[PDB]
Amino acid sequence: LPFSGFRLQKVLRESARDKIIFLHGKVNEEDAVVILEKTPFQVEQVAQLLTGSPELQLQFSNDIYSTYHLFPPRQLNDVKTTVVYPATEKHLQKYLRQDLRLIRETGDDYRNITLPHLESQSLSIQWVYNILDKKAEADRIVFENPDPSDGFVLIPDLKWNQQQLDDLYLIAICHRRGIRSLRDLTPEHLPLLRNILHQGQEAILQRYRMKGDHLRVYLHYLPSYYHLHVHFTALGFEAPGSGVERAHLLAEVIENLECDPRHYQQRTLTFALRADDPLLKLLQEA
Amino acid sequence: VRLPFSGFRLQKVLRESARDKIIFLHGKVNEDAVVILEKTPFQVEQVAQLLTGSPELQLQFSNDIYSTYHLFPPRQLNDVKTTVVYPATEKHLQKYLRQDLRLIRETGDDYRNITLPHLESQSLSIQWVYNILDKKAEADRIVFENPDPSDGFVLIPDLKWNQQQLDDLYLIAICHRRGIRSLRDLTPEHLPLLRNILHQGQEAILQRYRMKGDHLRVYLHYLPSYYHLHVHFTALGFEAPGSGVERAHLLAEVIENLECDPRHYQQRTLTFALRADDPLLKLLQEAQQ
Ligand SMILES: Nc1nc(N)c2c(OCC3CCN(Cc4ccccc4F)CC3)cccc2n1
Repeated sequence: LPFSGFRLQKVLRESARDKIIFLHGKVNEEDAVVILEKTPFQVEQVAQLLTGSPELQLQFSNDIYSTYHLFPPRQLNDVKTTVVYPATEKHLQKYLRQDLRLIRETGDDYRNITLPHLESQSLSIQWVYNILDKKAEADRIVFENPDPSDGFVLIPDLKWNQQQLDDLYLIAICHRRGIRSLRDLTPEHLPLLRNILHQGQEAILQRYRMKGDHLRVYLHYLPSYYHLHVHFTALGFEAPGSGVERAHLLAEVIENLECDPRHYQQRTLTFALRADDPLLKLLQEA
Repeated sequence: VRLPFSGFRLQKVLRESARDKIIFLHGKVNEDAVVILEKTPFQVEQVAQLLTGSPELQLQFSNDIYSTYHLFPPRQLNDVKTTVVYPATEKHLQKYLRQDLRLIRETGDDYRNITLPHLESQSLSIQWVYNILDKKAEADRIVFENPDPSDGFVLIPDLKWNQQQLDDLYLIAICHRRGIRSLRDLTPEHLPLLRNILHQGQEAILQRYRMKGDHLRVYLHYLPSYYHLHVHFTALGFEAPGSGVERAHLLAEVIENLECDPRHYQQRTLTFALRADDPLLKLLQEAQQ
């Protein structure tokens, strides 16, 4: 660990459905957030285990049904662990359990209300520029188009432990700066968006043997961070923000802009916002 | 100590969720066993004390203030809930099976040339829908009705929603008008029907279950499970199957699509997933190569 002596302060969030926990702890006594998530199963190793001597412990039995506790060997026990240190107050609110509300943001709303709210915020995306500038994660890059205007870096997302294809998850981060979200897209960006889609899919084919009809390829709105990026996920993975209230398919985004240059300037977008988000109030009053 | 069979040989992964950390395995033994494995929730006290005391971490990568690891915790954190069905009837295998899907981008032309003729090659009875609409069956289940034959609908709960909690709220709106198979048939003629579903459907859920519209995901499926126009009202906190961008279409945006673009659902390419063994997939692929 990059610190010593974690002291619990608050379980920020806890999900039995996702088997994931978000903890705020004090260290070096400085705030840190530790995220722990049980990992996906490896089917061949589990099968191999079931045909041997697995450590089982019968909970109950009812004729054809029986429920056990299983304690696999060390290799099958991997827990996905993410540390954010030093953590800011942003991070402590961000990962907290809150209730979401749906909101329909018109094209006027965006430029008059949402954009000025975003522009009033001082956001950190140094991790994004570290990837682009080859300061971090240089040799994790699966593909890069180095053109400053229409180029991008395709790289595994932090969520993905990379140990199985079932939850395959890569992000494409564009080299061009100042494109914050889906709202900023015009026909100017068609060649970049097309590069991401078609070059992103070929790289994933060549690297992972995953065909394009196996990929759900989308952007988030609202995004979690404001530097345009596209998510490449296995269709069988119920991936983060893949619901219709957040995910916008790249193929569709390209075609929307081809039919109507002002699409993402003019059209109402629908998305979820946290109850304690000041943006939610500002949109509700306008 | 031991399982009730020998030689567990994997036949098929019936189901897997990477998000839920669950796998349903079909194995031959010795003769059909289903082993269902689910990783368990975290116990906070065990994590908290592990993290103060000599944890076995291994770095995946770091960047700035972020770092990810592989943690191999001690025994108490490693419990995997393991359910065995043995023997497994075909009914078991079929209820745990979801075939893997493939994406297809159907053009307006593909729908006319390929998908619609395939649909008309099949006979699928929707009589159960008409029996609800005509009040011969499930009249006691209807929560709201606009009885108008052109612009009206029926609001009925999902059959898996017991109405014991608002968390998994799920109702369905079925229109009185017949002949609207799917999204592909929608025109500005149906806008009064569609605004009634959205606005009256939301108002009736507010009044009955005390849930506001900004708590509701209101959407159509394409492809639909049955070809008589219907809409899903779910709680936002309920990420129910079918609400993925690749199947779901928000009713609000469908209304507005047709408001500024009359022939959208006849002209535009729609994206959906088909089961790998679905003969409609084959046709569409062959017609696109
Ligand atoms: N390749 C790669 N990919 C990433 N996504 C990286 C990274 O991401 C930071 C976080 C920022 C927040 N989220 C999503 C999120 C999850 C829970 C709660 C709120 C959220 F916004 C996305 C991941 C941070 C640092 C390095 C990263 N490297």
